[PDB]
Amino acid sequence: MEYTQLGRIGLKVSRLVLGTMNFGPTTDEAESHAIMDAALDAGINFFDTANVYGWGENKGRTEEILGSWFAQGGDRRDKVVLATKVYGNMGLGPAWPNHDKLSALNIRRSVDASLKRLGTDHIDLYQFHHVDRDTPWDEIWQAMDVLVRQGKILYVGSSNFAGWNIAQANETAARHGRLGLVSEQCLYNLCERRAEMEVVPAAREYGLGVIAWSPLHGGLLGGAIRKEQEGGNRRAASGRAADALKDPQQREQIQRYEDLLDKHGLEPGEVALAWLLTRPGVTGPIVGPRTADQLASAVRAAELTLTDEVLTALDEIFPGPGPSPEAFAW
Amino acid sequence: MEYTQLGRIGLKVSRLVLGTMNFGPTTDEAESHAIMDAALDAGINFFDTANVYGWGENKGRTEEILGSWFAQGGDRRDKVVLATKVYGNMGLDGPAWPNHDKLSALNIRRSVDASLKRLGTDHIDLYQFHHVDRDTPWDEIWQAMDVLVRQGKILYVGSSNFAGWNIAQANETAARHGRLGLVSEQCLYNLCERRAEMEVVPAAREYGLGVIAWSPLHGGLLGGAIRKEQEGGNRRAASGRAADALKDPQQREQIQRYEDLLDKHGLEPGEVALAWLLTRPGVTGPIVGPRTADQLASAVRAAELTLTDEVLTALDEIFPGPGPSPEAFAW
Amino acid sequence: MEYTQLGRIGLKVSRLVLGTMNFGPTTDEAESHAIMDAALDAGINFFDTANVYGWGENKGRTEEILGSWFAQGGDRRDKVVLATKVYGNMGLDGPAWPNHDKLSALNIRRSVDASLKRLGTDHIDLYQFHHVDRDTPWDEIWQAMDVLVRQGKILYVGSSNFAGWNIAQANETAARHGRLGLVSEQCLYNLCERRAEMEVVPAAREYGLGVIAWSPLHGGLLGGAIRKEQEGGNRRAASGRAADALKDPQQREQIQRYEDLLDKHGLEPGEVALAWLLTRPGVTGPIVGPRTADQLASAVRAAELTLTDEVLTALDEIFPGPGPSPEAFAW
Amino acid sequence: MEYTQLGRIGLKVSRLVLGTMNFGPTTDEAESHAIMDAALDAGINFFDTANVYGWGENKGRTEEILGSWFAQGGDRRDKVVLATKVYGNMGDGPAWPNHDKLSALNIRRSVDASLKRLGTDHIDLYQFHHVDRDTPWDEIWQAMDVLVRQGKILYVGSSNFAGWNIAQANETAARHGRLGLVSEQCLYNLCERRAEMEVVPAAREYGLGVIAWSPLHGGLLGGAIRKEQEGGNRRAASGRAADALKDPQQREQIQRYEDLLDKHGLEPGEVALAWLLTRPGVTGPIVGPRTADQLASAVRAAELTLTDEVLTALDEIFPGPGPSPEAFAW
Ligand SMILES: NC(=O)C1=CN([C@@H]2O[C@H](COP(=O)(O)OP(=O)(O)OC[C@H]3O[C@@H](n4cnc5c(N)ncnc54)[C@H](OP(=O)(O)O)[C@@H]3O)[C@@H](O)[C@H]2O)C=CC1
Ligand SMILES: NC(=O)C1=CN([C@@H]2O[C@H](COP(=O)(O)OP(=O)(O)OC[C@H]3O[C@@H](n4cnc5c(N)ncnc54)[C@H](OP(=O)(O)O)[C@@H]3O)[C@@H](O)[C@H]2O)C=CC1
Ligand SMILES: NC(=O)C1=CN([C@@H]2O[C@H](COP(=O)(O)OP(=O)(O)OC[C@H]3O[C@@H](n4cnc5c(N)ncnc54)[C@H](OP(=O)(O)O)[C@@H]3O)[C@@H](O)[C@H]2O)C=CC1
Ligand SMILES: NC(=O)C1=CN([C@@H]2O[C@H](COP(=O)(O)OP(=O)(O)OC[C@H]3O[C@@H](n4cnc5c(N)ncnc54)[C@H](OP(=O)(O)O)[C@@H]3O)[C@@H](O)[C@H]2O)C=CC1
Ligand SMILES: NC(=O)C1=CN([C@@H]2O[C@H](COP(=O)(O)OP(=O)(O)OC[C@H]3O[C@@H](n4cnc5c(N)ncnc54)[C@H](OP(=O)(O)O)[C@@H]3O)[C@@H](O)[C@H]2O)C=CC1
Ligand SMILES: NC(=O)C1=CN([C@@H]2O[C@H](COP(=O)(O)OP(=O)(O)OC[C@H]3O[C@@H](n4cnc5c(N)ncnc54)[C@H](OP(=O)(O)O)[C@@H]3O)[C@@H](O)[C@H]2O)C=CC1
Ligand SMILES: NC(=O)C1=CN([C@@H]2O[C@H](COP(=O)(O)OP(=O)(O)OC[C@H]3O[C@@H](n4cnc5c(N)ncnc54)[C@H](OP(=O)(O)O)[C@@H]3O)[C@@H](O)[C@H]2O)C=CC1
Ligand SMILES: NC(=O)C1=CN([C@@H]2O[C@H](COP(=O)(O)OP(=O)(O)OC[C@H]3O[C@@H](n4cnc5c(N)ncnc54)[C@H](OP(=O)(O)O)[C@@H]3O)[C@@H](O)[C@H]2O)C=CC1
Repeated sequence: MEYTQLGRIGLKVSRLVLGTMNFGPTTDEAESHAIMDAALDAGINFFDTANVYGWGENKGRTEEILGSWFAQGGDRRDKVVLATKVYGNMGLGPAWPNHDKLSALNIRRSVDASLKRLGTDHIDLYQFHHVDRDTPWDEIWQAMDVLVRQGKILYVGSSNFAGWNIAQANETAARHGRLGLVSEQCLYNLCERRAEMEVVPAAREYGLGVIAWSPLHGGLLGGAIRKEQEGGNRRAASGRAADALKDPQQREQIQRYEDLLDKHGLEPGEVALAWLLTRPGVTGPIVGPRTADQLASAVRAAELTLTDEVLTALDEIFPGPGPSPEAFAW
Repeated sequence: MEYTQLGRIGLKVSRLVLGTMNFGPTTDEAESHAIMDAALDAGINFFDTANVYGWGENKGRTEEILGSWFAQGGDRRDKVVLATKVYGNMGLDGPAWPNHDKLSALNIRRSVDASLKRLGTDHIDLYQFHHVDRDTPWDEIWQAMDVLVRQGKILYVGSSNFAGWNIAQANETAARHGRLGLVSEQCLYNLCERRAEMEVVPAAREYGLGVIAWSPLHGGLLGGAIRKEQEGGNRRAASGRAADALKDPQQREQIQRYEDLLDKHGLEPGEVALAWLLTRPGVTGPIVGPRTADQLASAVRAAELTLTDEVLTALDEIFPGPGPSPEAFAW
Repeated sequence: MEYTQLGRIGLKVSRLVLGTMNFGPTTDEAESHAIMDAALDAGINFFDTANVYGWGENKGRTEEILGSWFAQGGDRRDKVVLATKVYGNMGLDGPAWPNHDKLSALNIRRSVDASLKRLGTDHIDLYQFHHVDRDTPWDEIWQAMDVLVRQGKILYVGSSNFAGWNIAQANETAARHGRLGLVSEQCLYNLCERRAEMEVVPAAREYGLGVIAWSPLHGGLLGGAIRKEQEGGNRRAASGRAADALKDPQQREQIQRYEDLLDKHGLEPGEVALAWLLTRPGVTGPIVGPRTADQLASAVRAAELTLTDEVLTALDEIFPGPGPSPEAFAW
Repeated sequence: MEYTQLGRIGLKVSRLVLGTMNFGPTTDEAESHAIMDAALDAGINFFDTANVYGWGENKGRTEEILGSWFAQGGDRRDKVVLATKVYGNMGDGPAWPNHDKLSALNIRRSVDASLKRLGTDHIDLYQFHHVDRDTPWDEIWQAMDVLVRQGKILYVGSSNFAGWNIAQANETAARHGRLGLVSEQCLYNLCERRAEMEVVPAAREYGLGVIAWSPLHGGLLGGAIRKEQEGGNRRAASGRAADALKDPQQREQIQRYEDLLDKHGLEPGEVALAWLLTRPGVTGPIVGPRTADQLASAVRAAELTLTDEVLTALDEIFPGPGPSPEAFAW
């Protein structure tokens, strides 16, 4: 397993991050535990979760499933960089005021609930699930600093920010000696490359890690066409993946992709993961296995070496915009 | 004429900015001078130029045309908010001698002196970075700009062709030491190119910069370029961005739908494109690029136009925009 | 016993610092406790340890031995300035699990709780970075240290095996936000190894840090290791730094001339090495490394020694220093 | 000609810096002018001089030689990044108090005398010739900021600093908005590598350029043994080169070096220049041609590509210490 610094900070992380969103809705508790043990054995030390994971009436069950994995002992908590999230609504449409978003009030109650469900006295990387345009950064950093100085959190990260939100957050932190965002968790894969325009350039300038969520675009990139005939699609049958397959242009993009990999004898989920590991500034993908065999597939992807010929072919099927301002001006 | 504050600062500007890029290579000195006179009489107090305008062997020619305009007296200099730019290469077109382009303190020093001499004035009101320079750090840039501010050679600093995050970083760096940051960003924004909506304009609004849109007609493409296609002359639409766009069928189809839609409503295409930008949140105004006195008078009419809800939603249907990031590509 | 301030801060320490690295692997618990009783009896109030001391499968034993010493009551904890360290890997062999070594806020959090538990105390007086960690930035480091300061778990932060510029960067970073910076640097400094004079000690003096010299006998090399090679008696001087040095003919001759020189002046070689450090400008004191009670008594006599200008000049001839940079390699 | 950024700042410089110390005492004015013409023709845009160059009674002659070179028009001043120094006594022996070192008083008088000899209104890179332990950085930066605001200088650089002087200087400048040191000029070559302990690592941390002076160790690395018997006005017959040849251990090193290059068919002056160009953090060497052909030789050196065998062999003869604390502790 390959390791790297999370951006500028002293934390060392595997280049595969174990995403846990499937643990609960799609993967049951015992198989989730087995995937986590296997991730440790493979050397993955960085787990991503969220308070909202679990779905519906079971929002929080993913954190509880990690809670019960830690509670088995065997140094599991001490070996894992534990990341979770605040912002989302923990109830079932419109949230009660200040029971979502990034007000200091919601941060206080959400961290306590997450810490209770995880059965740990601290979160290593506490992440904003989304930018909240209504909460100023001096409020946010007050809230996080209270938790840092109490020992309840160590690091702060962002998710689904714009590039200028990262700049504003970390400049505001720096004014008063505070450690800023250490990482941005953004959507980035072969199908969706617009994080290249500003999010990733800004993350690189401010020395944040970049960890890519839905690195297979919700399963689209892991052989979802091939699997339509055999009914192997689960997550790839809803959400981003199903919407993309319904669109003729996007579907044919995936078709050329699966065909090209057939010619080269490569697995499509592994190529997509390995492709992110080549992108400048990307710490690594947050893999989303539903089975232990999908985790092992991800582990093999971390060792894949893509040829320049495949890389340029993938670029031709899935072009990116590159950085702003050049992406749309000159 | 409608006026507004330039973002957060005390400067008041007309919602039309006179672009001068045509003055020299496309419009001769005499028509250039009459456009500016008509612009002043219309109430336009905000002029944008650059050291490189004039093109080719005549880079600098535009600044000189503005200089001989000012030298006529008549309160012209005192009345005009004068903006020029630094970054471009001023030598032989081709690879620049090191530090004769970009935003080193060295090039800023030599460029502003040469602009002042050609403009024949002792100060520039709005000195703009023509493009982001990823290799010059902001404490170097702001040192160079502040030297000029304290000498009285410039008043305000602005940006052009920045990423939203460059705006944040520039103004956070300026604010740490009590300097006035960027006051405006000059970005490509029109009906055909809306991606400044993702992060440039949101960042500019958060930091209280003016937003002034260059090539607001996409270089002539939205000026009735199809209807006038087989016409001739020195039309800006007959080459560059507008021509290349008309040879792509998808882009060409958009313009066709647009000109047809405006026939149905009795509206001029050039005028609608300007009026449409004036409705966009955070936009100070377009930088209009008249070739002729009559195109300027037409720009002035566009600032009095009131587009209906019906035309706006139809314009959206032809030219959809992405919205802000991250919602534009994530959720 | 002579006392001095630790660099610029209000803390007063004896100029002999008790090192404990031998306590466990080389000196058993009973003799380690006797050595500590006798150090307190001689007025030594400043003890240096580390989480890794104990070796191999017994990393942590040295801290546990101090813990059981403090547990014997008698004002011991209250009387001693207790220093320990974080950075080292606590596991047996091979590369550490990620973030179970080095200076991330994550390892700092877990290392100080394990140290506090082994030491059986609610605070460490001087919490030291065992080594520079080039991968952790200072705003992360000072965040984790400031958490412990405000909780009352540490009082003071120090460095060890830093470069001079790390010292400067650390304390400049702390001072920008009203944090007390590093209060001391623990660096290798003795007759045999003098290159800390190039830049580490100068930076430490500029920033007002104490300087406490580890392996002040160069791992026993300077305590009569050649004589004891035939009489028997080398333990620590049989391995590591000292064994390597004697494997080199030029370094072995330095030691020979050293022991010859002191035979003639009637002086003990370990005592001269300690006393020489006490003369070096900026040096708070040596961290003595006694293996036995009698080696501690020897160290205490060395703190009363006075080395003549003749001896000092002879030692400088045998063991030349580089002096400060840039003069050491340039002019 | 290869160009690079001078450390972190926006200034672009040729990786060969033209040193001028020979111009006056060693190379006459006509050939000095000729060397400068050749340097500019080869694309070198970065010249180093000092107020004291000229030596003895003729301190200032080098700046005067550059002054008359600029006066021959040709876009010369506009094209050259012009660098000189302050610290040295301009009156030889014990200096009148405040007529050497870095007091605000000596800085004021030295820069005016330098600007007059150079016949220019501004110095692009004004460098401290040496650390001055008796002047504090708030006084130095006050003096330099007066010059920046009057437009008499653009950039400040250091020379013969310790690494910790660099950190203290730039931390002090950054505290109050000032651009700190942009470059450090240090003794660094195959024979003298102790800048690797702390000077160069500190420069790299603070984003300083690194330009090495006497990159052939005063001619010692330019073929000095092959040429030891020949007469003439050779730098290698005097100064530090001659002292090293009288030490047996340093002569043997040069012998092995010259012999090694005989077998590979390489020129010793060019190899040493090319070697510095491989060192991480190093902007470039400050070449010290005595003749126009020695300049052409330096230009070829910047195009040489040393092989790993040669690099390993050079490391065997000329071992470096590496960074502190590892170089002496662990
Ligand atoms: N910050 C945010 O806003 C978001 C965060 N995340 C985080 O990132 C993690 C990954 O997100 P996710 O969408 O699940 O990731 P993916 O894009 O990789 O989709 C996961 C699905 O892809 C399929 N798949 C997984 N691994 C492989 C493999 N080797 N080979 C082939 N197919 C494979 C499975 O599909 P199938 O079920 O059909 O078998 C899996 O359920 C999440 O667990 C979460 O922690 C994700 C969403 C939003
Ligand atoms: N209230 C909640 O907690 C959640 C609500 N949803 C709903 O699902 C819809 C789209 O997601 P889905 O169809 O299930 O699968 P998708 O393939 O479209 O999206 C996959 C992941 O993207 C993230 N996401 C996408 N859209 C939203 C949104 N409005 N709000 C919050 N997170 C979003 C979620 O991950 P992530 O949880 O990391 O944000 C989701 O698991 C949304 O309209 C949303 O209302 C989806 C997930 C959580
Ligand atoms: N910061 C930067 O990088 C850039 C800055 N700019 C600045 O922005 C200014 C505008 O740029 P430019 O490309 O010229 O802007 P436009 O795209 O609006 O104008 C180009 C052409 O549009 C047509 N036109 C202009 N006004 C009208 C009008 N009322 N009605 C109908 N057609 C009209 C003319 O085309 P035709 O000749 O075919 O009739 C004109 O020559 C420039 O002068 C410059 O100051 C411009 C480019 C880059
Ligand atoms: N053969 C030619 O190209 C000739 C051009 N001109 C004048 O040049 C202008 C049109 O420029 P053109 O490039 O031909 O067509 P484009 O439509 O491609 O360029 C429009 C403007 O965008 C900006 N720009 C676009 N690309 C670049 C780039 N690599 N680098 C720097 N700036 C860029 C320039 O404005 P900005 O300078 O503000 O950056 C340019 O004037 C017109 O004003 C025309 O009068 C005159 C005679 C001949
Ligand atoms: N920060 C860091 O990296 C380091 C920290 N340290 C700290 O510094 C302390 C000293 O280190 P250490 O290497 O032990 O110091 P020394 O250089 O003094 O070596 C100790 C050995 O020297 C001999 N000796 C000790 N005292 C005398 C004396 N009066 N007279 C004659 N010989 C004597 C004994 O040798 P013998 O066994 O042969 O009898 C002893 O085991 C350590 O305990 C530790 O606290 C030390 C190493 C690294
Ligand atoms: N702590 C150790 O002794 C470790 C040693 N090693 C390996 O053993 C060699 C030195 O062992 P030893 O004979 O005891 O050293 P020496 O006898 O030569 O030096 C004595 C002390 O120096 C310190 N030290 C020296 N090298 C290292 C190193 N890589 N890492 C951490 N501390 C070091 C240790 O003190 P202190 O613990 O205070 O730093 C050691 O007690 C090294 O080459 C290394 O490869 C590897 C990891 C840890
Ligand atoms: N900041 C400081 O303290 C210092 C600054 N400097 C600056 O650095 C510059 C270089 O210093 P300097 O000592 O002259 O550098 P060198 O050590 O490279 O040059 C001295 C001699 O090297 C020989 N030589 C030069 N070029 C070549 C070449 N291609 N091929 C073979 N031999 C060659 C010549 O020796 P020979 O005559 O025998 O043929 C030359 O006179 C100086 O001009 C000055 O700008 C220099 C010293 C101190
Ligand atoms: N002493 C002599 O016999 C004569 C010397 N010269 C010139 O002086 C240079 C010969 O070097 P030399 O000084 O004799 O001995 P070195 O060769 O050891 O010195 C070479 C350079 O290092 C720098 N330097 C070295 N030591 C000192 C020091 N105490 N103080 C200040 N700077 C120092 C000087 O450059 P920097 O000034 O940049 O610091 C010097 O030019 C040549 O450039 C020569 O042209 C000319 C006529 C007679």
